[PDB]
Amino acid sequence: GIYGIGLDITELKRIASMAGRQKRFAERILTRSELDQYYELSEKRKNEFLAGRFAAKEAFSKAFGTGIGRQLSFQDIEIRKDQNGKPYIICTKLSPAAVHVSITHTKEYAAAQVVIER
Amino acid sequence: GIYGIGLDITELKRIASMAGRQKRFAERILTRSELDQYYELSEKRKNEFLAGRFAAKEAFSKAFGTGIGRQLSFQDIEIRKDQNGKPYIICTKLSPAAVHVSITHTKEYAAAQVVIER
Amino acid sequence: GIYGIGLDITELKRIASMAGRQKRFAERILTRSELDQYYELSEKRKNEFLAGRFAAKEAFSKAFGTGIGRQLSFQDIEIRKDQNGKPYIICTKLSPAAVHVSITHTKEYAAAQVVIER
Ligand SMILES: CC(C)(COP(=O)(O)OP(=O)(O)OC[C@H]1O[C@@H](n2cnc3c(N)ncnc32)[C@H](O)[C@@H]1OP(=O)(O)O)[C@@H](O)C(=O)NCCC(=O)NCCS
Ligand SMILES: CC(C)(COP(=O)(O)OP(=O)(O)OC[C@H]1O[C@@H](n2cnc3c(N)ncnc32)[C@H](O)[C@@H]1OP(=O)(O)O)[C@@H](O)C(=O)NCCC(=O)NCCS
Ligand SMILES: CC(C)(COP(=O)(O)OP(=O)(O)OC[C@H]1O[C@@H](n2cnc3c(N)ncnc32)[C@H](O)[C@@H]1OP(=O)(O)O)[C@@H](O)C(=O)NCCC(=O)NCCS
Ligand SMILES: [Ca+2]
Ligand SMILES: [Ca+2]
Ligand SMILES: [Ca+2]
Ligand SMILES: [Ca+2]
Ligand SMILES: [Cl-]
Ligand SMILES: [Cl-]
Ligand SMILES: [Cl-]
Repeated sequence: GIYGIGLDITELKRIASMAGRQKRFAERILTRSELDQYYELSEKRKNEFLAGRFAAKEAFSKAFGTGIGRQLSFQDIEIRKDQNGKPYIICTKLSPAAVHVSITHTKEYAAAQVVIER
Repeated sequence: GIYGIGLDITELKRIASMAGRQKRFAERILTRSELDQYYELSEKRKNEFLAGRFAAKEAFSKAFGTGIGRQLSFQDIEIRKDQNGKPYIICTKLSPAAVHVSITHTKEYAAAQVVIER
Repeated sequence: GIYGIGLDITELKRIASMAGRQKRFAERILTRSELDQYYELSEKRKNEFLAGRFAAKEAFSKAFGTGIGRQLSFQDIEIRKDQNGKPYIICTKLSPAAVHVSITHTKEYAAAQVVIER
């Protein structure tokens, strides 16, 4: 069955502001594997990539049932992708299984949803 | 398996307008348990809370397969939350089981999604 | 279980622009059955209908795992609806089973989500 679901719509301007005020904001949100992908992008694409991963992790934290905080850090969640470019999540604290995720972008937002199966 | 899924993105300004034109709009959308939580909020938070519950119930009505109308009222759906703050839905007309739901907020919208299992 | 999930938020203005620049844009995105429904709408409703179907098909392509391209065309996906107005998807290339979908509209967007079961 389904353990939990999560949805999030993140504001591009907020992510850009936090990145502009905190020199290491991206390192706070992304894992090393995620950063390897992030570092190759333009200033604009970096913001969209980061906002989408931020939305995916907040959505995951809702499906997990705790939100981001004492029980779950942004660093405990990793978005990976298969050979076709389809994203999926790995949260070792949960299990080794792939968790369902989908991301979408607009002019002002980066949105994502997650479904964790039993 | 999955009985149905539902998604909704509600406009904060529309909800605020309806609440401003109808003195009992919140009572139309929310159950007594939901209102107990609503009454404790500021004018601004009330609007966001109400818009999110409205989105969650419209999303539920889509997963249910009928929409809001003759077969389903906003009063037949209740959003509850566990000790961690995770929301879930109860629709007695359907079954006593918890229905999956997730909510997210932006500057102009309150959005939600629902998944009803078999 | 779940084979895949997909989410998409499409910009109404972009869809209107493509339809204004390409005389056969609707025919590119919609199947014959979908067009039969589209042709009956006003200019404004046509745009909203088309944007919602576009979002639903992009969401489906993400759940399918390939995106829209060489392995999947907009024409391979069809949104149908039951007697209550609830939409569902049929992708013959996948299987004859109904695929879960939900659509929602705002002032500037048409959004959709999809869940494909095993
Ligand atoms: C849940 C979380 C991930 C997102 O909260 P947010 O950004 O404030 O708000 P969102 O609008 O995206 O989500 C709001 C909703 O989460 C849902 N929620 C709250 N706790 C939850 C939990 N434990 N499980 C699932 N959903 C939960 C609620 O329904 C709530 O909306 P509501 O108050 O109208 O019912 C929160 O734990 C959080 O922000 N974590 C801290 C991270 C942080 O401070 N980051 C700074 C940048 S590095
Ligand atoms: C489905 C419902 C919940 C939401 O409709 P809405 O606000 O007009 O529109 P939304 O943009 O959020 O959703 C539109 C979509 O619902 C989906 N829909 C319609 N009937 C449906 C049903 N029975 N089951 C599942 N989905 C359905 C459709 O795909 C439709 O978009 P489309 O016409 O492009 O295919 C509708 O039944 C409703 O508005 N109920 C009446 C409530 C009301 O009048 N409230 C006033 C405030 S108190
Ligand atoms: C995936 C697709 C459907 C949508 O992509 P898009 O419009 O460019 O962008 P969206 O913002 O909606 O989706 C972006 C996300 O798709 C997800 N994605 C990419 N490939 C994917 C795949 N194979 N399976 C599932 N998800 C995938 C990604 O996470 C990506 O965001 P990210 O780069 O931050 O990780 C793409 O295949 C596409 O646009 N198809 C071509 C259709 C076209 O050119 N149409 C013109 C109009 S007729
Ligand atoms: Ca958020
Ligand atoms: Ca709605
Ligand atoms: Ca906007
Ligand atoms: Ca898209
Ligand atoms: Cl945000
Ligand atoms: Cl609305
Ligand atoms: Cl778009």
